[PDB]
Amino acid sequence: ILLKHGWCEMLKGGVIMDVKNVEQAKIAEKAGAIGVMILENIPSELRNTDGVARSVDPLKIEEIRKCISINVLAKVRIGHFVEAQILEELKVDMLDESEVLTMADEYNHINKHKFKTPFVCGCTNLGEALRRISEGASMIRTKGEAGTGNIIEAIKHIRTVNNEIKYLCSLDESEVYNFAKKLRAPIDLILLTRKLKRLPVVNFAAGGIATPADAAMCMQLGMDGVFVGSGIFESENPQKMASSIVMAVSNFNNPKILLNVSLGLGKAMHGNTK
Amino acid sequence: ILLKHGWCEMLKGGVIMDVKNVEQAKIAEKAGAIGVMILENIPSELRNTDGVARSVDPLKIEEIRKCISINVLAKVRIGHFVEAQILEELKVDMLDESEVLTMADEYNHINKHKFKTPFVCGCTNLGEALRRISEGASMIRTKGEAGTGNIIEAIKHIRTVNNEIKYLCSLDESEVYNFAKKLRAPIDLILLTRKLKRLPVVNFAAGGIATPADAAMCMQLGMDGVFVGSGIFESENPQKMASSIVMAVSNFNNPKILLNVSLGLGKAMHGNTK
Amino acid sequence: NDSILLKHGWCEMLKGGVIMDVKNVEQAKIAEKAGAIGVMILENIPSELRNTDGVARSVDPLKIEEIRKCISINVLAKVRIGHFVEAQILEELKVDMLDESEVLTMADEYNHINKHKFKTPFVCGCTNLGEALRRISEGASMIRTKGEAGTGNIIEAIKHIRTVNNEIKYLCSLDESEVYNFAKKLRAPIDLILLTRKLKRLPVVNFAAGGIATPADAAMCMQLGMDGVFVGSGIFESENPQKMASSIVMAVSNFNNPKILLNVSLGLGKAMHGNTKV
Amino acid sequence: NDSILLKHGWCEMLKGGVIMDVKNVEQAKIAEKAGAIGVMILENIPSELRNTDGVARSVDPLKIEEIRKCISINVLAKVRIGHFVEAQILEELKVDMLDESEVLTMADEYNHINKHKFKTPFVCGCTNLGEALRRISEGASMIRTKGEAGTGNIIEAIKHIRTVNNEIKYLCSLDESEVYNFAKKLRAPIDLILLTRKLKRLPVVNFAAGGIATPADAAMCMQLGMDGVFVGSGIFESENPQKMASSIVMAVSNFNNPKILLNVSLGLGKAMHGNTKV
Amino acid sequence: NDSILLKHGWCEMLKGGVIMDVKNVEQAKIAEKAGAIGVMILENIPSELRNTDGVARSVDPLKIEEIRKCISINVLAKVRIGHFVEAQILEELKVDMLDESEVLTMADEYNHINKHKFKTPFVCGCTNLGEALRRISEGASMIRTKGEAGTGNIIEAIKHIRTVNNEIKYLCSLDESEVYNFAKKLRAPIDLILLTRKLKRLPVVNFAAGGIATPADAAMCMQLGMDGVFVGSGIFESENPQKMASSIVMAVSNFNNPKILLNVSLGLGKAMHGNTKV
Ligand SMILES: *C[C@@H](O)[C@@H](O)[C@@H](O)COP(=O)(O)O
Ligand SMILES: *C[C@@H](O)[C@@H](O)[C@@H](O)COP(=O)(O)O
Ligand SMILES: *C[C@@H](O)[C@@H](O)[C@@H](O)COP(=O)(O)O
Ligand SMILES: *C[C@H](O)[C@@H](O)[C@@H](O)COP(=O)(O)O
Ligand SMILES: *C[C@H](O)[C@@H](O)[C@@H](O)COP(=O)(O)O
Repeated sequence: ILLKHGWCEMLKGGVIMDVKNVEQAKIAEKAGAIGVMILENIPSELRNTDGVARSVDPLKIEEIRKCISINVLAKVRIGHFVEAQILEELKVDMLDESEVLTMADEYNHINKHKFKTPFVCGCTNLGEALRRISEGASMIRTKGEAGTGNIIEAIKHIRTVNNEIKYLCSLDESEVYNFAKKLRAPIDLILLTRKLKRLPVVNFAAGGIATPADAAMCMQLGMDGVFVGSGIFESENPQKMASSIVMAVSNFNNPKILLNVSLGLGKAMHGNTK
Repeated sequence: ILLKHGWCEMLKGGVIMDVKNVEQAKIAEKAGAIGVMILENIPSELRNTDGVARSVDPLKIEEIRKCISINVLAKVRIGHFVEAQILEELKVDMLDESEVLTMADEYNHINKHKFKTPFVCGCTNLGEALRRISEGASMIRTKGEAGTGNIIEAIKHIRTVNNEIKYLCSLDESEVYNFAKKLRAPIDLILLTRKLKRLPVVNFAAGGIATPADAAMCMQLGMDGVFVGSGIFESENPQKMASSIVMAVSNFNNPKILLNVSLGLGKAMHGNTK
Repeated sequence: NDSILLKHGWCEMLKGGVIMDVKNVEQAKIAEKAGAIGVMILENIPSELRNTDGVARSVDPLKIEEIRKCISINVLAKVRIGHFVEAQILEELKVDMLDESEVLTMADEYNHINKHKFKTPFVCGCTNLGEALRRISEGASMIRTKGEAGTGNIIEAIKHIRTVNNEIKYLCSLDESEVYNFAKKLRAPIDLILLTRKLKRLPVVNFAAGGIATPADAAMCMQLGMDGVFVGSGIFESENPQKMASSIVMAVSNFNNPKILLNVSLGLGKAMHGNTKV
Repeated sequence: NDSILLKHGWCEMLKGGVIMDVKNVEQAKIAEKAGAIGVMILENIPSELRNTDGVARSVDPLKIEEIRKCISINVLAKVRIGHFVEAQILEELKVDMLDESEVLTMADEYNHINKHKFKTPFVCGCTNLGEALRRISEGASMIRTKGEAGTGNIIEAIKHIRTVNNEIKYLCSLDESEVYNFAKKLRAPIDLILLTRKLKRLPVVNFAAGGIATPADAAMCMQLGMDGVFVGSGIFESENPQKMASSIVMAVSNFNNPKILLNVSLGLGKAMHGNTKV
Repeated sequence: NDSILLKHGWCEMLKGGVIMDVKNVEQAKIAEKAGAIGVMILENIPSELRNTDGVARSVDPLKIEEIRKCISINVLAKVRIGHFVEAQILEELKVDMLDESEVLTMADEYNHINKHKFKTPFVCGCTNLGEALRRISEGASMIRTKGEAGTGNIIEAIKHIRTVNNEIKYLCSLDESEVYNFAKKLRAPIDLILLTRKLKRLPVVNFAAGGIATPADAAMCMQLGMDGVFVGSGIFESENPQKMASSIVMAVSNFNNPKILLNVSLGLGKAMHGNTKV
């Protein structure tokens, strides 16, 4: 039912961070992250490599879980219901069926209704978000452009979803059906979304967040929170970058604080344009 | 709710006939039609004309209704909710939001949930049928190729819907979501359709039915009934054509009867290939 | 500003009304007898102008003289797009309103009339919000849809109604920072975009126009939130012009009443045949 | 198997024969008087169906009744491709054979009739070996060429004859391992391909059909190894139908005899004008 | 028929099993120690063959001799597509099964091996139902998916599994009359299509093959209804081949048990890096 949602609700105002190990995960707990996202590799280092990126060894997760007390999350390949089965069995707080890993099924996503473990999925537009939720995702995030340290695609996606909801809310009761068709989304979720003027699940920004300014910007555009990986551990000073981002996120409307935690941060991740 | 469906159920095994007047409508009652479909013009005569085809003068309907006792049905232009409002007010047994009339709205169909009067809509494939029902249609029909007297498009549509339901029923629980997207149909009706191995409403053949053999063929392919217009009143002998088609439809698996009522029928409508 | 407010004051009184195209006195009295709030005087009705390749210009002023003294409702006329001199003449003839219309043959392909230089209010057509706002920016006091004039087919008018109406609602939802690129996209003047946003509607009276053949068509345009209707071809190319005219007016006045709408469609006669082009 | 063998037994008796299209009793007796082994009953002959855009369906059964009691030779009829119900009716009327024909307007664009569900034997058309074998796979008991029906032009029938006949000889030459990819290429059922290979011919009677206008045309089809001929338009649109009909039959019976072939072409009259399309 | 039934009897015993590619004795014992039901003997594993432009042929028979006397499980080998002579040699060497494989360099681009001429059973690859049925029609006793061999990426195998599995279910739903055009569309032999339809599955054992890098991948293929798995590159290019091999087998034997599946993935080591091509 919706204890899944209930669980996700506690994430509002939070930062989840990608970690490949214990020190990284400890740094994250010390920063005030509400959760870590455990990966073999963090997206920036997965970008010049043509290997098959799979969900992480479950031993790696246990090692890390016992050394921190915040929520523990992991990635699964799109469509790989067995990697999910294994991790659900292991008990994780949340699964991210993620495009950063190598797709396991080119046409079907995981039937997320078959799990007690809640799922987060990626999205770049309203129809896609609503399709992920129809399959049972409990939470959404933008895809951005993982590991590039460039906020632009994240911003595009945040606004695309927002503007489509606005167009949706501008439509009269009869116009919503043809819209549903165009979006290729289920009418029932389209109508609920219209009812709320937002997505019916929690909705985080993700991909390319490199500075506290980026994190706060996503928040000011109405996101419920943020995922950050590359931006922390590719930066000059990861603990301090991690800490500032969480502060930015907790105080996104406070320029005094945004200034303060932005001072003296060191070099952000170089990132990659193109 | 579903007294709408309930009403439609009584149509199973029936023939509805297009009439532009009283004699034609009387001929239809005498043939054993369960209903007439009242039009300014019948589709064959609407095909070499470039006029705007609208729903019929409501006086014409009253004139005809009082002179017969079978069900009375009329056409409305696609998207013309006011022509519907007027006819719902007049009390008709059923509305056909029909492609044979001149579309009034190029993007939106009538919000059929706003009416007590039940609606029939056209279709050529499963997704389209399910979109019409999502908008509140209580009954579906194929579009065929109205007024051409050629059964081929009707047959295509009957089988397209059937084969898509079969593909739908061949899919596992996770595969149904991507299918829904491809069909651009609402998941909830897709799942109900899958649950039944047929459309969730009554489903008639329509367009191009010219002989008892055609009518029975549609029936043998699993339709619940038939609409015929041009095939009757463009034929050499309309009363006898009307009578035979109803017999064919009531006895579609009976070759002895199909033969009998096909004998001596006169020339069917010339029709139009191309 | 005061001349703009003055013209807007005037146009408000058209709200809820029907304006009928006419060629002659005979037709204008049919219109007044029907309850039209005004007539729009034409050399030819749009259904006739589709059937010729002639140049279509504003009416001889004599015909506005002749008609106007036989009726007491508002008198309007069409001028060709960009033809500021045709307007100067009718401004001098004193007429209640001008329609710079795409139904006549354009006179200037790049410039509409600078409508600010006239005390007579203008109505212009639009198919979307930016176009409307551009027309209003040039001084139009009123807007109508274009639809497909003279075809008796409602489909384009309905598209145009919905497009503007959705664009207006969407614009109102945008954050104030997003309104600049949207203005660019619509190629509309920001300040008229900010005004629509503050009003939550078009800043002028806005009528449905094009292809209205029945009371159902008129009432539909009203149910989609229009303030009124223009009807040309659908009256005088129908079987019974008088009764078609009167029932359109009742439909516009009573657009949310099925009973009346039914009542006035009964035995109405054959509507304009129309043209659903080949 | 036994029903298949039973139908094949029946079709053999057509070998060496001519089957003539007819519309009426008058024509059917001309056919019987000519020595045709059967008539094929039609609402319209193919030359007439090229000159209309009408939907072309199987004949009223009454007309099969009327004709059949005036003649003693075989009675056949056409059903539309995929129209299994038209077939059910004629199966019930009892007729000697059905032709699921491309000359009538297709009823189903993806599926032919499941011919196995009928005791009446079917003939179908083909333009190549795979098509034939597919038709036989669906239960056809007999095959004919399509040619160009009703044009009076022999050129397509000859292509179709040669294509199948060469494909059959080539198939027989292939090594057994090569027969699988060839089956794929022809999109034919392997087992009917292995059967043709073991028989060194089509597994069914195979007639020439389409555009046969003279005894020379019929005899040519026979010299290319066909078992028989269908002729529609070439008889009753010729100058002297009776004499054209009788001389075709003699030509088919005597297809390797120049003297007779000469003899029956003499003073035959003007053959169908035909249509060598623009 | 009896030789076919005899071969099918044999292939059944592979059900539930894992077959592992090997190059040498050392690897084959790792496979036997892991519980593989057989090894597939190769000059090079597929991950190595992607990294060269060499011609890839069946293994030197000496290497089948050497390996076979050091293990007691089934011994299989690859022959090049269409290379019936390579098969004749291995048939003469007596090996438990042959794989006519697309991983080796094709020997004939138009013809696969006529597998009926061998007592040794063959396995072939497929990416859809028609292909499978064609392979079985040529005498394959067993089928596997192709997937993307040597890439360690499961995505193509999963597509291939689903396609065949859906096509099989759909075929079973079709009415008997629709089965002919579907056979044409798949370019498959009708009689093997009718057989799949009567069995409601492929008429042969059917394994998953290509890109299986983890126990999760193997178990997924089994949950999608496959009867078994082949694994090449994913074992011996992983960190700990022995433990990866044993845990794959347990996953295949216990594919519906999360607890075990978890248990055998724990601390497994780094799986083959793989290649998600540029
Ligand atoms: C300008 C005026 O004639 C409008 O009515 C025009 O756009 C549509 O008129 P009609 O009713 O003749 O289509
Ligand atoms: C079906 C039958 O009419 C055949 O003869 C046809 O394919 C050719 O007939 P025609 O001799 O009229 O060309
Ligand atoms: C032929 C055999 O090597 C199959 O495994 C091949 O198609 C896939 O192997 P891999 O596991 O190396 O991808
Ligand atoms: C998938 C992961 O949770 C998410 O962080 C990525 O999409 C973006 O991470 P960055 O490395 O871009 O911060
Ligand atoms: C719309 C109407 O109900 C339906 O009859 C048409 O689509 C087909 O009628 P025919 O004239 O083809 O019989």
